[PDB]
Amino acid sequence: MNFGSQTPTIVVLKEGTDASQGKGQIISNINACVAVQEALKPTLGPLGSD
Amino acid sequence: KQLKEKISNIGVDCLGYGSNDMKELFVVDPFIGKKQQILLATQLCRMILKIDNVIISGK
Repeated sequence: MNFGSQTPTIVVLKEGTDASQGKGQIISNINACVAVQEALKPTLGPLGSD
Repeated sequence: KQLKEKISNIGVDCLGYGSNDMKELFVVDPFIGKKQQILLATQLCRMILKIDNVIISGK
């Protein structure tokens, strides 16, 4: 009845598509913005740096 | 010497003459040329000192 020896299961998303649940991703997104924020932290002000 | 006397045309004699007074040595420079040495230097170094983050993308 079957076409061959075995039949591997289908991944729902495409192979290599990154996905994650829970509170870890939104913390990573916030930490990503804070990482960009730290570059512009000492730039703010008249005595800031280029 | 320059603190004592007010005459301000005495400098470093490089050719080895016996007198350092430049009235006799025939040397003259422009004011716009000597001014730009200080202006372009002091205005650049402000930019050099204001750099904190230095990112260099390797070719």
